[PDB]
Amino acid sequence: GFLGAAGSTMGAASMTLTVQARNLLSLTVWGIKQLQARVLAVERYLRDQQLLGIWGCSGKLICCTNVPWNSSWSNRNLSEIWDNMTWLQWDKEISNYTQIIYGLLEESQNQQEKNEQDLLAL
Amino acid sequence: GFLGAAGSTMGAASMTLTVQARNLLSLTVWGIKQLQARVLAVERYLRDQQLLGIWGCSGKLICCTNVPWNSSWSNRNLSEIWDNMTWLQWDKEISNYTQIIYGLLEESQNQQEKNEQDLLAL
Amino acid sequence: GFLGAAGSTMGAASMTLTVQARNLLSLTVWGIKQLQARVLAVERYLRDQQLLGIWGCSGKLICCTNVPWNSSWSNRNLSEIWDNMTWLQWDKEISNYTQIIYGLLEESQNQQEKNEQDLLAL
Amino acid sequence: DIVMTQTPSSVSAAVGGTVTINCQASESIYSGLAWYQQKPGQPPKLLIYRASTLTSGVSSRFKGSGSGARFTLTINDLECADAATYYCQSCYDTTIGTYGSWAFGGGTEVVV
Amino acid sequence: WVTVYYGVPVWKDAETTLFCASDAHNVWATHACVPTDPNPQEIHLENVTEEFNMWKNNMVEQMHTDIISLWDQSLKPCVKLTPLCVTLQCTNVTNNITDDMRGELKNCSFNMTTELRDKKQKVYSLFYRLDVVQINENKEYRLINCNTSAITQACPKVSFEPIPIHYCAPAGFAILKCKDKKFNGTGPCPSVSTVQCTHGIKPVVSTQLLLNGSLAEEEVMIRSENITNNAKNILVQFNTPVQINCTRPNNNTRKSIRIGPGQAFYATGDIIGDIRQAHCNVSKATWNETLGKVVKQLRKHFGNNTIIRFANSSGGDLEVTTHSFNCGGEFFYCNTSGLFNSTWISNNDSITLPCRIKQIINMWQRIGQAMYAPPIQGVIRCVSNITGLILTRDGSTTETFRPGGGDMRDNWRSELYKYKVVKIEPLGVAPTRCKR
Amino acid sequence: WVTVYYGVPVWKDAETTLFCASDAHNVWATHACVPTDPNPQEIHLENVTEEFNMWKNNMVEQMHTDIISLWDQSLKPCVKLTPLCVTLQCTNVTNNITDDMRGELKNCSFNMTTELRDKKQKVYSLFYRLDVVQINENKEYRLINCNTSAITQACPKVSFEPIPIHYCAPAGFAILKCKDKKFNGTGPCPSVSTVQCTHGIKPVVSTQLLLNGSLAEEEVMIRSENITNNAKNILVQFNTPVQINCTRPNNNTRKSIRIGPGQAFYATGDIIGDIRQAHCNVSKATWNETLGKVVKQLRKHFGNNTIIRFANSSGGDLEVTTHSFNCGGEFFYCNTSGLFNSTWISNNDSITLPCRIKQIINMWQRIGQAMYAPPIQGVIRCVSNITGLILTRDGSTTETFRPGGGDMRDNWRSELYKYKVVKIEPLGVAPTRCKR
Ligand SMILES: *[C@@H]1O[C@H](CO)[C@@H](O[C@@H]2O[C@H](CO)[C@@H](O[C@@H]3O[C@H](CO)[C@@H](O)[C@H](O[C@H]4O[C@H](CO)[C@@H](O)[C@H](O)[C@@H]4O)[C@@H]3O)[C@H](O)[C@H]2NC(C)=O)[C@H](O)[C@H]1NC(C)=O
Ligand SMILES: *[C@@H]1O[C@H](CO)[C@@H](O[C@@H]2O[C@H](CO)[C@@H](O[C@@H]3O[C@H](CO)[C@@H](O)[C@H](O[C@H]4O[C@H](CO)[C@@H](O)[C@H](O)[C@@H]4O)[C@@H]3O)[C@H](O)[C@H]2NC(C)=O)[C@H](O)[C@H]1NC(C)=O
Ligand SMILES: *[C@@H]1O[C@H](CO)[C@@H](O[C@@H]2O[C@H](CO)[C@@H](O)[C@H](O)[C@H]2NC(C)=O)[C@H](O)[C@H]1NC(C)=O
Ligand SMILES: *[C@@H]1O[C@H](CO)[C@@H](O[C@@H]2O[C@H](CO)[C@@H](O)[C@H](O)[C@H]2NC(C)=O)[C@H](O)[C@H]1NC(C)=O
Ligand SMILES: *[C@@H]1O[C@H](CO)[C@@H](O[C@@H]2O[C@H](CO)[C@@H](O)[C@H](O)[C@H]2NC(C)=O)[C@H](O)[C@H]1NC(C)=O
Ligand SMILES: *[C@@H]1O[C@H](CO)[C@@H](O[C@@H]2O[C@H](CO)[C@@H](O)[C@H](O)[C@H]2NC(C)=O)[C@H](O)[C@H]1NC(C)=O
Ligand SMILES: *[C@@H]1O[C@H](CO)[C@@H](O[C@@H]2O[C@H](CO)[C@@H](O)[C@H](O)[C@H]2NC(C)=O)[C@H](O)[C@H]1NC(C)=O
Ligand SMILES: *[C@@H]1O[C@H](CO)[C@@H](O[C@@H]2O[C@H](CO)[C@@H](O)[C@H](O)[C@H]2NC(C)=O)[C@H](O)[C@H]1NC(C)=O
Ligand SMILES: *[C@@H]1O[C@H](CO)[C@@H](O[C@@H]2O[C@H](CO)[C@@H](O)[C@H](O)[C@H]2NC(C)=O)[C@H](O)[C@H]1NC(C)=O
Ligand SMILES: *[C@@H]1O[C@H](CO)[C@@H](O)[C@H](O)[C@H]1NC(C)=O
Ligand SMILES: *[C@@H]1O[C@H](CO)[C@@H](O)[C@H](O)[C@H]1NC(C)=O
Ligand SMILES: *[C@@H]1O[C@H](CO)[C@@H](O)[C@H](O)[C@H]1NC(C)=O
Ligand SMILES: *[C@@H]1O[C@H](CO)[C@@H](O)[C@H](O)[C@H]1NC(C)=O
Ligand SMILES: *[C@@H]1O[C@H](CO)[C@@H](O)[C@H](O)[C@H]1NC(C)=O
Ligand SMILES: *[C@@H]1O[C@H](CO)[C@@H](O)[C@H](O)[C@H]1NC(C)=O
Ligand SMILES: *[C@@H]1O[C@H](CO)[C@@H](O)[C@H](O)[C@H]1NC(C)=O
Ligand SMILES: *[C@@H]1O[C@H](CO)[C@@H](O)[C@H](O)[C@H]1NC(C)=O
Ligand SMILES: *[C@@H]1O[C@H](CO)[C@@H](O)[C@H](O)[C@H]1NC(C)=O
Ligand SMILES: *[C@@H]1O[C@H](CO)[C@@H](O)[C@H](O)[C@H]1NC(C)=O
Ligand SMILES: *[C@@H]1O[C@H](CO)[C@@H](O)[C@H](O)[C@H]1NC(C)=O
Ligand SMILES: *[C@@H]1O[C@H](CO)[C@@H](O)[C@H](O)[C@H]1NC(C)=O
Ligand SMILES: *[C@@H]1O[C@H](CO)[C@@H](O)[C@H](O)[C@H]1NC(C)=O
Ligand SMILES: *[C@@H]1O[C@H](CO)[C@@H](O)[C@H](O)[C@H]1NC(C)=O
Ligand SMILES: *[C@@H]1O[C@H](CO)[C@@H](O)[C@H](O)[C@H]1NC(C)=O
Ligand SMILES: *[C@@H]1O[C@H](CO)[C@@H](O)[C@H](O)[C@H]1NC(C)=O
Ligand SMILES: *[C@@H]1O[C@H](CO)[C@@H](O)[C@H](O)[C@H]1NC(C)=O
Ligand SMILES: *[C@@H]1O[C@H](CO)[C@@H](O)[C@H](O)[C@H]1NC(C)=O
Ligand SMILES: *[C@@H]1O[C@H](CO)[C@@H](O)[C@H](O)[C@H]1NC(C)=O
Ligand SMILES: *[C@@H]1O[C@H](CO)[C@@H](O)[C@H](O)[C@H]1NC(C)=O
Ligand SMILES: *[C@@H]1O[C@H](CO)[C@@H](O)[C@H](O)[C@H]1NC(C)=O
Ligand SMILES: *[C@@H]1O[C@H](CO)[C@@H](O)[C@H](O)[C@H]1NC(C)=O
Ligand SMILES: *[C@@H]1O[C@H](CO)[C@@H](O)[C@H](O)[C@H]1NC(C)=O
Ligand SMILES: *[C@@H]1O[C@H](CO)[C@@H](O)[C@H](O)[C@H]1NC(C)=O
Repeated sequence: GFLGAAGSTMGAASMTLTVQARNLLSLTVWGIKQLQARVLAVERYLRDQQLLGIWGCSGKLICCTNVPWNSSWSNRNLSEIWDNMTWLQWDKEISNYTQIIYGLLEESQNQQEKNEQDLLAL
Repeated sequence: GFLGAAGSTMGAASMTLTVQARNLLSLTVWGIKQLQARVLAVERYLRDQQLLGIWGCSGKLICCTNVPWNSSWSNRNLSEIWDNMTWLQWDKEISNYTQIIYGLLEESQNQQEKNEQDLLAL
Repeated sequence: GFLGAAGSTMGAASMTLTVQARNLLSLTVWGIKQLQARVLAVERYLRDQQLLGIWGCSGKLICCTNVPWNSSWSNRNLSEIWDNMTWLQWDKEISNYTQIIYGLLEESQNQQEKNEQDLLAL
Repeated sequence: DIVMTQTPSSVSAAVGGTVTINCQASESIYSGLAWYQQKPGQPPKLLIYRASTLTSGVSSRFKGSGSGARFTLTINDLECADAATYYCQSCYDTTIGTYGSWAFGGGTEVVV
Repeated sequence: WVTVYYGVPVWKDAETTLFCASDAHNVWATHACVPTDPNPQEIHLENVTEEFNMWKNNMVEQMHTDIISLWDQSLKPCVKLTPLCVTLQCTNVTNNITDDMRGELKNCSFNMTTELRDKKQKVYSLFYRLDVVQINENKEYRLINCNTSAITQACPKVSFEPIPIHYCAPAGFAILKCKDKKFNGTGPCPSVSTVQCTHGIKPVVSTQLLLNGSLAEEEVMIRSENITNNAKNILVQFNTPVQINCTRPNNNTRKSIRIGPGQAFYATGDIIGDIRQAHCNVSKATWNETLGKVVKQLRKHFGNNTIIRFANSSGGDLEVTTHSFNCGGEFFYCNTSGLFNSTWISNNDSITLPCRIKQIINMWQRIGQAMYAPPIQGVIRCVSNITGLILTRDGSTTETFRPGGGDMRDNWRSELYKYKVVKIEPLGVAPTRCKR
Repeated sequence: WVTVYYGVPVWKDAETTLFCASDAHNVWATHACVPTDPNPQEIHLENVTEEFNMWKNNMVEQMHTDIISLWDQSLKPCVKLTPLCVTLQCTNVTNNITDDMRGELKNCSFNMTTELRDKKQKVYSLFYRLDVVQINENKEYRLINCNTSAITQACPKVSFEPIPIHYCAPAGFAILKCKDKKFNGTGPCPSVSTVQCTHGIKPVVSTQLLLNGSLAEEEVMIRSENITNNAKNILVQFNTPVQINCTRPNNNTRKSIRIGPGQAFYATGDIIGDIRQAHCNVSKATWNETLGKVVKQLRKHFGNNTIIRFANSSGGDLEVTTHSFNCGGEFFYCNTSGLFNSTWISNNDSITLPCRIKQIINMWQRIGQAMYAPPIQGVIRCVSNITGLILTRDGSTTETFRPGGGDMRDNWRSELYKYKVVKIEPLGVAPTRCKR
């Protein structure tokens, strides 16, 4: 079920991640409307994929990064977050740090790629 | 030649795979028709790329998976399939197992990514 | 700044590569025009991504290849190219070898993937 | 389609003091729980509704609480008040959206 | 520490463009819809609650806009009747006509254009009183819209049957639905499930009564934006249908008049048999029980000993004071006072509603685009299910309610109240113990 | 050795489709534009020079096309006036009319159609001399366009106010802008910055003088494709505005005539008070100083002791010999000879320009689509900033310049001269010391 994991805890829900991923691409009245909708759906898909590319998480549903958790974002324990909370609740808890985390992920990836080139040039 | 390998055997044809890949993206009568065609061509491209992403074969023309061949799908020998048969013939031979194989590939990739996270968390 | 690195040398400019990457996706008069523009912007994005895929550089801003520099393309020193020249100047210096390099990159990647399969089959 | 699990199936006490009965829903029922007391020979009597409200046919001796999918019943002092089988009932079926679909767990025999 | 997860099952309220689907010459071009799923899925969301608000639901707005635009596109190729704005010389129809129907039909004659520019023809036809006005205060008359709008004849081959459509979300979106059988339109909804497409909804147009919608499964439901505010409507949904039988008991003929090359006008010809008044029958016992149920529920908002009275509509145009509907292709305007005539105190037969008929219709309460409904030969009979009412408060121990009309939007929000559109936001992050 | 880099900051000249944005019933449908950025960014490019050419700038062509298409779409729903192509019986207006205005207005009467096809009505209205021609060489007249084009009445609710729009590049493109305060339209531009959107540009239409554009920041600028070629225009941009005050000092009435169902024509009714000539005032001292500045700069291309003379326009249609503009909704054609009457030798008051008014307008110099401008009641007064001139060379020690008209394109290339569109090409390669 497409949103079937909505009531699951975070540590339970993140095992069925492909279910949602597979459903993101799926001149008269009801004519021009479909053409416009199709184009916008494509743009949304690509923006999310570009971010995974930039952060170094392309091709993965789950990726580890090398960016530290800064605590002030959320000072909850891992056993509390993963076992006693759902993704809807979590999304609300840290919604205002979204842009902070994304900026940190982008810079980290740029530093990593530059360092890999220095090693391949050695 | 775009379909030049059509008469080649499978083990001969799968060396020129980029030839076809490079040709997949390439309000009046003959006006609105082109806009509609362009959008649909993009959607087709993306659906195939999403599947390679899901199965863990993104960025590759040839990828090995860890899913076993179940024999009943086709009980032919490797020396028969790769040397004495073309891709058109093969596609007909196993056309009805397409959905089985894809489901197996998807589950395998989800298990692999979860296990990699457990190791990176160690 | 989106083109802020335009006046920087090549070795200075290629540290802010995500700045430009993030800005590539971003029936009446001013109606149909936007729909047509959006579709074409998507096609341009995808053609560049497909080439990085084909050459084995998907997911990277900087990638090393295994294709040699043939000298005749440009016989300048690395200390001259990276420190005393901008990307606009460089693009002019080797503009006519673009198609040569791309053809070489494509063949190299096909050979590499075939060899990896032979090893995984061992 | 709501399944209620009730435990322990058998609870006992010395005369004087408290015992508890627990009940776990297979899905949150948003506190739509009722508790009943059935003595041998009669239909069940309603003691508590909407998780913690008493029917006034019962004294403060019977108390309870809970939320979501998990609830408990506490009998504060057992004076051989009963030898009743207590039952956990769901009064709301979230899979339908109604109060017309009930479910009962097995009961608990209280001995004292 | 930071782990990025893609495919996270979360969403946000959103407004997007929905498309229609249809389970397969119609005025709403339902053939232009995407074929439906013969077996659509629905997913129950365990432990998920959501907040709904039917008064701010933009799905209503899209349905409203699609209906009007489709309606207008369907008339684009139809013949214009501007050559009819002539002085009509006209008298009454008096042949075997029932009293109280007398004066409703008139026999008018005029000089109409024809196939050749050099010729004129004398023709005559019958008109209903409501479609003409007297100018020479036989007497001279004109069609009622000749000083305000263009008149377009509806194409005779186009059907007005309210064939249902389904709304479907685009990729990246989902439609959430309430299952709570007592949901009153706003606030938390304890049982939610997802669909890709809505149930089929019939684009039925009516005023005071809702003629062919959904019934409440259990209890009679009363929904309003406020209840307290006398400026707001109350939508009452019945939990049982009330059967209504309508008829136009006049056997009519139809004739065409050529008005120019490739063009013809359809005129009422003459009447076969006696002339009788159009009417609708509502079962009396059912109506009485149905109101009793409505009153018991209305009292919950007004007081245990509050008296509830029903009264008929206020004065004004037929379009807002009568019960109107399109059935069999005719446009009826029925007098509903026989249904709203009672006082409810704390602690076989039928009701006959006389009706009027019009051929010149301002369909969406707009000015400048008039449609002419060509006559239909033979006799028309219709049977439908009344499913609900639109009531207003006439505003200290007695409350009075009157039926009334309303926006077209109120006839659609009554079906779409259970649906919400959300967008899916698959990226999110969380702390974990791993590092690259 | 070969390293592939993505996100390389390079670009190439390119031609694409631009879209409009607007900072928010208008004839240009500016509400259809994308809302603008309240705080747009501009990036300075250090050490970057670029080559510009305002005479080959395709942004001008898109602006030209959008304006014409929007203009035409705005008239699509408006009433046609084809029933007015009748013989008008007509005489002069002689009531309290100022000499030299006498003969400009005529009192015409005719048999007009009405709401009913069977009736005709006698109506009369006032027309300007320039909109009619005599046929019976009272005298019979006809409207000037009845033998060549259809006449459409502009909708009275639609505004012609030149509300500015911004052009914005699509993703993958950028707009480069010159900052050089002395840039003359072509060649290297030492200081370049990037924007996503242009400054707001007002779609002002005029001929000999440019009435509401941008001023030069420092020096008066003279720009031309050639200067030397007498077939080319010279665009002169002022560094200070010249104030011009225009008026139509006649208090007019307006009346509507019903011409058919849903349709009415707006006619000039009568004149309240005396009849006077329309005119524009230009401050005299400012004009004199402004020309002196222009002459000092023109001499740089013609010689240190070359004499510069200004003369008025050549003969031809008002549309090309006069200064025309749309202000307050009226179309003025003003006589500019009082502004171009001097010889410049090496080493409070006002100028009054009389004006004519027309109601039938061939707006884009096209033939077949005529617009009728309905009259405006009351009195009209306009104030504007003259920002520049369009001059041509009348082509041995004296040069003579004359004002003239030109393509509509020349009124837009004067604002867009600083902008260039380029496309971004993010892939490139270079030798490095690394190998996979
Ligand atoms: C509420 O729902 C009911 C039930 O669905 C609905 O009643 C139906 O109305 C339609 C139209 O009035 C009826 O269909 C007609 O039945 C007669 C029977 O002989 C046929 O002859 C008709 O066919 C002719 O007219 C068509 C018009 O487009 C032509 O296309 C065709 O070629 C023929 O000329 C037509 O089939 C239908 O029978 C009833 N249903 C029942 C059970 O009586 C009712 O109208 C709905 N109420 C409202 C207000 O919409
Ligand atoms: C050069 O720029 C100047 C300054 O922006 C510009 O002058 C402005 O012209 C407009 C239109 O002529 C004036 O606006 C009018 O002001 C009067 C004052 O009482 C109002 O009554 C008018 O409103 C009526 O007309 C409207 C027409 O669409 C109707 O929509 C409205 O409902 C009313 O009927 C209207 O506001 C404006 O005041 C002047 N500005 C100044 C400072 O005087 C000038 O026209 C530009 N030049 C050119 C050639 O474009
Ligand atoms: C809704 O919530 C209930 C509990 O609040 C979840 O029930 C759990 O189901 C798993 C299934 O194996 C059990 O192992 C757990 O022990 C149950 N919880 C408890 C407290 O016993 C239920 O799964 C939730 N629904 C979803 C979709 O996650
Ligand atoms: C079409 O079929 C023929 C044989 O049936 C293929 O011929 C082979 O060509 C290769 C080229 O080096 C030879 O080495 C083989 O020995 C040939 N086959 C035989 C049986 O000798 C031919 O290549 C096929 N065409 C394509 C496109 O594959
Ligand atoms: C434009 O060019 C100047 C020099 O030609 C660049 O100046 C350099 O700035 C860096 C900043 O730390 C200094 O370390 C260098 O020493 C400067 N150059 C010299 C010769 O001293 C300037 O940065 C360039 N602009 C851009 C965008 O790169
Ligand atoms: C078009 O004609 C109708 C009929 O004469 C006008 O409607 C009448 O308007 C008067 C105004 O006081 C009312 O008293 C009448 O009751 C109206 N008649 C009807 C049948 O409603 C209508 O106003 C005219 N339209 C225009 C634009 O003048
Ligand atoms: C709707 O029908 C009712 C009755 O069938 C009409 O009511 C009559 O109206 C006249 C108006 O003065 C009264 O004198 C009668 O006493 C009323 N009769 C009853 C039984 O109340 C009503 O007028 C009709 N409405 C319309 C618009 O025709
Ligand atoms: C439409 O009528 C006008 C008015 O008679 C014609 O314009 C005249 O053409 C003659 C030709 O030599 C000129 O001398 C007149 O000066 C013109 N009059 C005006 C007012 O300019 C016009 O040519 C006719 N159009 C067509 C297509 O015949
Ligand atoms: C524009 O105005 C000027 C003067 O205000 C008009 O010039 C007059 O033209 C007649 C034509 O033969 C001459 O005899 C006069 O001597 C001119 N006067 C001056 C002061 O030069 C000019 O004709 C007007 N233009 C138009 C088209 O009416
Ligand atoms: C026609 O109707 C009018 C309505 O008042 C009536 O006065 C007149 O007598 C009627 N004529 C006939 C012939 O019935
Ligand atoms: C209308 O008048 C004509 C005149 O002869 C008559 O034949 C026709 O039957 C009349 N129609 C009605 C319905 O009275
Ligand atoms: C048709 O025109 C003639 C012309 O005199 C007129 O007498 C006659 O009454 C008109 N007929 C009708 C029915 O209007
Ligand atoms: C609908 O039910 C909710 C439940 O709390 C209530 O708050 C709301 O006021 C009700 N709606 C109306 C119009 O009373
Ligand atoms: C309408 O609802 C609002 C909701 O807050 C309420 O404040 C207002 O008083 C209501 N109207 C009336 C007349 O009570
Ligand atoms: C309504 O009831 C009356 C009662 O006599 C009956 O004659 C009439 O035919 C009925 N109308 C319908 C539509 O059945
Ligand atoms: C409508 O017609 C059906 C036909 O069987 C009849 O049974 C029913 O009672 C009628 N309804 C009314 C309100 O007369
Ligand atoms: C319903 O029937 C009862 C029977 O006595 C009657 O008293 C009551 O007034 C009726 N109600 C209506 C609305 O007709
Ligand atoms: C409602 O009934 C009263 C009864 O006298 C009547 O006067 C009034 O006109 C009726 N309303 C309508 C719209 O018929
Ligand atoms: C309303 O009820 C009264 C009660 O006597 C009755 O006389 C009147 O006719 C009824 N009105 C209608 C419209 O039936
Ligand atoms: C109307 O009259 C005609 C005359 O022959 C008849 O054939 C037709 O069936 C009648 N229609 C009805 C509904 O009775
Ligand atoms: C009226 O409701 C009944 C309920 O079962 C249904 O069977 C019947 O088809 C409905 N009629 C209409 C016209 O929807
Ligand atoms: C109308 O204008 C013409 C133009 O020459 C003139 O000859 C004629 O006398 C004028 N008539 C009147 C009444 O002024
Ligand atoms: C036009 O002629 C009519 C005829 O009576 C007159 O009333 C009107 O004032 C005249 N208009 C002008 C502006 O002379
Ligand atoms: C209107 O037509 C009549 C027909 O004789 C003619 O005499 C009259 O002059 C015309 N009126 C006008 C103003 O053209
Ligand atoms: C504009 O300035 C450049 C600077 O070299 C010059 O070459 C060019 O000719 C000038 N333009 C004109 C029209 O003279
Ligand atoms: C126009 O400019 C070109 C530029 O090369 C020049 O050759 C030509 O001579 C110029 N025209 C004149 C008349 O000088
Ligand atoms: C132009 O100047 C004259 C000088 O007397 C003055 O009368 C007139 O009103 C002025 N016009 C304007 C538009 O101010
Ligand atoms: C235009 O009007 C303003 C009003 O204050 C006046 O100051 C200015 O001098 C006028 N301009 C001209 C050219 O008369
Ligand atoms: C400007 O004013 C001076 C004052 O003497 C005068 O000589 C000169 O000719 C004037 N120039 C113009 C263009 O009026
Ligand atoms: C320019 O001025 C001269 C002065 O005699 C005049 O003859 C000529 O017609 C004027 N040009 C225009 C277009 O008025
Ligand atoms: C041009 O200057 C001469 C100088 O005497 C003057 O007589 C003439 O009237 C002026 N022309 C205009 C249009 O003012
Ligand atoms: C035009 O005259 C009318 C007559 O009352 C007056 O009200 C109006 O203000 C006048 N307009 C002007 C601009 O003076
Ligand atoms: C004319 O230029 C001045 C310069 O500051 C400006 O303030 C004024 O608004 C401008 N007028 C118009 C109509 O643009």
